[PDB]
Amino acid sequence: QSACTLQSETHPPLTWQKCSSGGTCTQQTGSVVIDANWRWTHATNSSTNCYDGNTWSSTLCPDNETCAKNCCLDGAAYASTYGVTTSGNSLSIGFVTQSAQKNVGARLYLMASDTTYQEFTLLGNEFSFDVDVSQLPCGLNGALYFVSMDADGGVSKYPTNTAGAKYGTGYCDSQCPRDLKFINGQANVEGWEPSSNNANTGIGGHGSCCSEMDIWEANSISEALTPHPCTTVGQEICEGDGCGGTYSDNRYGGTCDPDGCDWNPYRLGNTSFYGPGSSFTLDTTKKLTVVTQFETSGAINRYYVQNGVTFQQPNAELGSYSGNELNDDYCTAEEAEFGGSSFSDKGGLTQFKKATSGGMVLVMSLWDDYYANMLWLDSTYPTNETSSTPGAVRGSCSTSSGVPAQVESQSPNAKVTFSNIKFGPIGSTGNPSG
Ligand SMILES: OC[C@H]1O[C@@H](O[C@H]2[C@H](O)[C@@H](O)[C@H](O)O[C@@H]2CO)[C@H](O)[C@@H](O)[C@@H]1O
Ligand SMILES: *[C@@H]1O[C@H](CO)[C@@H](O)[C@H](O)[C@H]1NC(C)=O
Ligand SMILES: *[C@@H]1O[C@H](CO)[C@@H](O)[C@H](O)[C@H]1NC(C)=O
Ligand SMILES: [Sm+3]
Ligand SMILES: [Sm+3]
Ligand SMILES: [Sm+3]
Ligand SMILES: [Sm+3]
Ligand SMILES: [Sm+3]
Repeated sequence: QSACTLQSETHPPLTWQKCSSGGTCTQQTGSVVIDANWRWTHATNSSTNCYDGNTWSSTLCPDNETCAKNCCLDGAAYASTYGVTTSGNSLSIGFVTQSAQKNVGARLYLMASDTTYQEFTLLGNEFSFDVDVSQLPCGLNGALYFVSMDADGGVSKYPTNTAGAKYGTGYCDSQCPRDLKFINGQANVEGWEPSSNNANTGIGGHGSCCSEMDIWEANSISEALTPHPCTTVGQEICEGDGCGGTYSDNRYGGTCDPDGCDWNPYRLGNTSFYGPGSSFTLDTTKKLTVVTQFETSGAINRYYVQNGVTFQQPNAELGSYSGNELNDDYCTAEEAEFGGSSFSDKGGLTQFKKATSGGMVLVMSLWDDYYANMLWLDSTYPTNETSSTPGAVRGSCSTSSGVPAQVESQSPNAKVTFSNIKFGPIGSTGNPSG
């Protein structure tokens, strides 16, 4: 696609900190951009939509190449249309925002400049942030994660995409998502089928795969930390049922691991660590700090801070594994106790190091789950298992929570607020800011 300026594109600002082993932290100026899919797509020369509800214009947009020549992405009104505001080092994202239409959720990327995403090399370093999940009920997911996207959004490889990172192009993740309207400089109309349960989406014939590190998927009830390796580390288009991922016949038939090796403390047996109120170690009615370290072995360490007290990730006994680090040993024990081989099939933590040792782009989003209602995160899943099944129970939510029309209409003011991002060498992010 190309870019149109009927609505100007101005990225909300957001400050973060770059920390140093020398004891100091230095303020960086970034901005956030919304993903291209949320944007208005219309004709280059006019105002006729190329896309509406969940179908494409037969006239403007009869194939993938032509439709890219005829269509463009416009600017976005972050606050009034998409419920996205920033203030200082803080970013809020609202759930349902009513304007001319009803917008649900947002996915945003941190930017280095007007035209380029900020690339973070995770391996050897740590990422810290603060989050308020108090306004996230059952069924929602305020996510902060990284993906192996190209810094320029695809522009230098696919010259039919002149819009680029400024308009949020280039997304990929380990689900090899096929709901994207534009992939690799072309549209995704060759093959489209509308969603039945969703007025606004559908599934195209192409998907966009890459490595994904889910630092934080959470609401007020449950949280999880999950790396997802792929056989090909960075962004890469896939075709149809062979994409794999959530909406293909065989979830496991693609290049990426859609399950991951997740660590959810409640799932592992600690039902009093994370939750609403002061009967939980971490009280999700209040702001908390989350620190994540990418050890050079490929292991991942986690600790939290709330109201000045530091808590390490809780210990887990899981098969033969005992500890509190997401390593090799834990991943292997998880497969053996909870089932699965997707994670080690696609290379395990070793293959995941190739992602973390190159650049990854920071993503922050809020979403609801048209496929499984977020039950995999905060409830019993699958829905007909009971706690005598290992790892079935992931949170205390009811088995009928999370249906998207339900929560869209009963908690439209849900919001997530992320703030105070700090990034630098291991052990540096507890340094004072400045
Ligand atoms: O694809 C939806 C969701 O699935 C998550 O993997 C689940 C998986 O759905 C289920 O088969 C298994 O029993 O539990 C895992 C781990 O929670 C995946 O982790 C999510 O990222 C994905 O969004
Ligand atoms: C859960 O976590 C806390 C904090 O680590 C710990 O003191 C407590 O014993 C844990 N409970 C269980 C049942 O593992
Ligand atoms: C839940 O239903 C699934 C259906 O696939 C079945 O395999 C599983 O054994 C059931 N578990 C219980 C405890 O009924
Ligand atoms: Sm391919
Ligand atoms: Sm360690
Ligand atoms: Sm080992
Ligand atoms: Sm066992
Ligand atoms: Sm195997």
